[PDB]
Amino acid sequence: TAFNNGPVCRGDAVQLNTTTINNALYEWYSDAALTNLISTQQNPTVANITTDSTFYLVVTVNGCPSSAVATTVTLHPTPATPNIP
Amino acid sequence: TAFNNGPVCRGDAVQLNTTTINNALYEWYSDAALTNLISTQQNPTVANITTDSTFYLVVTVNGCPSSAVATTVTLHPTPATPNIP
Repeated sequence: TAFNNGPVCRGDAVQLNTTTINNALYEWYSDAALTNLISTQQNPTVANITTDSTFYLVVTVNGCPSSAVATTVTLHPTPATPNIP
Repeated sequence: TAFNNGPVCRGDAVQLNTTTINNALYEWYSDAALTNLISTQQNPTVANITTDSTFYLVVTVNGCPSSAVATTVTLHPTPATPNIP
């Protein structure tokens, strides 16, 4: 399974998280097609999330890769322009 | 078994806790039906507890899941409006 941090500010970074499995290989992808690898860390951080986006996790254990797990990173609604004289 | 932190302020977060079991899988759910998974960490933190709420823990060891354990997070009674001239 995979989890994100809560909704993120437009210029901030999101730490992605998953379950620790002994001697597992983790692969995080930027796309459903699983062609663009971002990271192999268990808990990678993805910078500059300026839009809602998804990440896909594949975990390989014993030489047997899992299906991909999608997570969605939400962006926090932009605050209103302040009131000045 | 599962434990919470003490009563929490309305906008704060609560760390939930359980017993360490070697190579156990932990699953925390937001509901009794066990359909909405929140986290797989041993000691996850749940943000924005604005109301009394419960969490359910299921632990799987040796491929054998436990029954769910409920915990209740209490919210600290809101302080009174200050006295001003």
